[PDB]
Amino acid sequence: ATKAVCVLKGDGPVQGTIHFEAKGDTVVVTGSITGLTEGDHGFHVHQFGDNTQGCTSAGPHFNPLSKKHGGPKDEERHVGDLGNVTADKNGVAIVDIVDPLISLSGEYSIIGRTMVVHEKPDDLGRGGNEESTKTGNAGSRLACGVIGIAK
Ligand SMILES: [Cu+2]
Ligand SMILES: [Zn+2]
Repeated sequence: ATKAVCVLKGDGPVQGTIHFEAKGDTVVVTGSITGLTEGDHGFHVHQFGDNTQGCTSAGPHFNPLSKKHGGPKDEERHVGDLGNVTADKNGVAIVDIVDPLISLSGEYSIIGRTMVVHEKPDDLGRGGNEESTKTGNAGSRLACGVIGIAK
């Protein structure tokens, strides 16, 4: 697969559409999310494409190399760690990310896994407490969707 898509839904007002495209040894992530409180919100690939219990059944951040949490620019990060998206005063975040660790094929493939947007900012592992090194202190899961093959 060279293209993928994900539709984010939740039990509140947050919704969004995320697009993925392979380019060289990277994935280009674009799209938008609406219905958010103003400011930064944690954004990650989670391990399982399982929506039987809402966002809870997606499991933890996708982590096939068994590392601690970080930001996307850090060497020590989970494969799924894509940092923060930023919402404007109208509650809209535009997504614009290029990432070298996620993939659409092979061992680090995110096809069939879950994208999640969170309640609070991701502190990129620099919060100075233990939770920072697991989830970035991003808090509850507001919306999610399974990542699918696109035309
Ligand atoms: Cu997450
Ligand atoms: Zn993480």
